[PDB]
Formats: sequence, C-alpha cells, structure tokens
Amino acid sequence: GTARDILTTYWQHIINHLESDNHDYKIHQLPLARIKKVMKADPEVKMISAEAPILFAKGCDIFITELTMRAWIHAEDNKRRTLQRSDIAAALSKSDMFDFLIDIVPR
Amino acid sequence: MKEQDRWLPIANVARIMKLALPENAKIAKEAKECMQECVSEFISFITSEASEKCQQEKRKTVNGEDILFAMTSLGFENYAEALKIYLSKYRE
Amino acid sequence: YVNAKQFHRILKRRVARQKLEEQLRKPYLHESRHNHAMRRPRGPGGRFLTA
DNA sequence: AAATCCACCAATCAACGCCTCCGTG
DNA sequence: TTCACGGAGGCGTTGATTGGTGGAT
Ligand SMILES: O=S([O-])[O-]
Repeated sequence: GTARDILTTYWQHIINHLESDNHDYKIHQLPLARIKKVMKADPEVKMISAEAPILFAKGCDIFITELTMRAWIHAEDNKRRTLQRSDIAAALSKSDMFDFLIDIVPR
Repeated sequence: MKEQDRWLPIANVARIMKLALPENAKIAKEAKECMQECVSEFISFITSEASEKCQQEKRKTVNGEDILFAMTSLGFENYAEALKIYLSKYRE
Repeated sequence: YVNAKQFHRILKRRVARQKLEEQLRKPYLHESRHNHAMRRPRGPGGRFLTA
C-alpha cells in the first residue's frame, strides 16, 4: 500500500508479469511509428529492425512507470495529491541512473 | 524531419503516469510535459549508443540486441535483462 | 559526481541536441484541431458532448 | 479571500498499423 | 537464384489533440 513498499518490489512485479502474462504485441500503450521517428531524428541512424521499436515501447512503459512512482513518493512526503515537475526533479537526483537527464531537467 | 517527432504523444505518456499512481492522484500539465521530454531523451540516449556501435561494426540496421547491449553499457541493466525475457517470449 | 557509464554518451547527446536545435512549446500543435475544439457544442460545465 | 489550475468530455483529422512492392546483401 | 528483411508509399481506419468550466487546494 505504501508508495515506497510498491517501488521496493517494482522489478519483482515486472518479472512476474513478464514471465506469466498473455503478451499481446498487437496492442501497445506507445505507438511504434512514433518511437521509430524519435530514433530516426538522429542522423547517425540508418535502418531499424521491427523488434527495436517493440522493445522501446515496453522499455518506455516500464521507465515512465518507475519514474512516476519515484516522483509520487516526493509528492506524498509533502502531503500533496497532485504530482508536480519538482517531484520528478527530486526523484532524478536520488539515482545516478538518471544522470543522462541533467540537461533535460536542469539543477 | 518534423520537429515534433523528437517526442512521444503526451496523452499516451500521461495515461501511463495515471496507471502508475493512486486513483485519487492528479498530475500537473508541467509534470506530463517533463515526463514526455525525459522518456523521449531515454530513447535517443540509448539509440545513440546502439547507433555508434552499429556504425563501428559497419552494420546498417539497429536491431533489438543492439538496444539491449546499449541499455547494459549505459547502466540500465534492469531494463536490458527484463526486455531480454520479453524479447525471447516475442520470438517464442 | 556523474554516472561513469553515462558520461561519454551524455556529452555526445548534448552536441547532437545543440546541432538539432541549430537546424530547427506552442499553445497547440495543429490549427485545424484547435478550430474543431473552439467550434463544437459545449455543455454547461464546459465539457464536449455527442452532436 | 481571491487565485491558480487540472479532470472532465468526445469528434474531427493527423497519423498509426498493415499491406504490397521493391532494393539490398 | 532464392531468402530474409526493412524502407517507401497507399489504404482504411482511429484515438490523440483540444478548451471552458467547477471546485479542489
Ligand atoms: O558531467 S556531465 O554532466 O557533463
């Protein structure tokens, strides 16, 4: 129930749903064509295999979820029920995994 | 190259944030925009690493294995190993 | 200090982004969809409804 | 007190997924 | 020569984009 306890088992729950789910690669939360266009914005990228956008759709689903949950903990600590940009900035500072976003979310 | 192709659609991002939060929870427009920018950089950051290795090996195609390898190199190893299981199931 | 695994790729992306902005938020993206939404019948609470 | 701002709603049209065709290796 | 596979472009959908108000904060 606690925001922290949900996060601490986050990856166990990801692996459970991966290992025992009816994956319908048919449906995605994120459109594949748009994922592919983000990739193709890089002039260095030539061709992309059909699997790479599919992996990014699932990867980005997991990424948005992990970051939103980390950010929600900061919103909960400040007794707010609205998630703010400052909650995401606070979450990014707690793990060096997010160092790649230093220019996207400054200070 | 349309300038808006650097970013995933904000409604799709906003919906995934919604499912990750309690039912009563609300999300500021600035938090949705910020998340859109973060997840779009996540794709570009990992694709650039994969791309430079593809070029070094004179391969024209960025494939699924290149994305996973790039995720390990850049210290996203939970993502690389989770999506490896997801990939094997997609090919099963 | 910076994630040692991400350091080199961060700076390549900074240069690539600085280059991308060189060769290129608005209130809305599309004029047509903006006009659709300004045109439709609204309820009293400001919500859209079936035509 | 007075101000800020996000969920609510659903129809259009930008664009997504699928297909066929072709070029590459 | 055939096989594997991804881009280009056409077709039939199709859900992301969109803003005025109430009330939560
Ligand atoms: O040290 S890196 O963030 O430029």
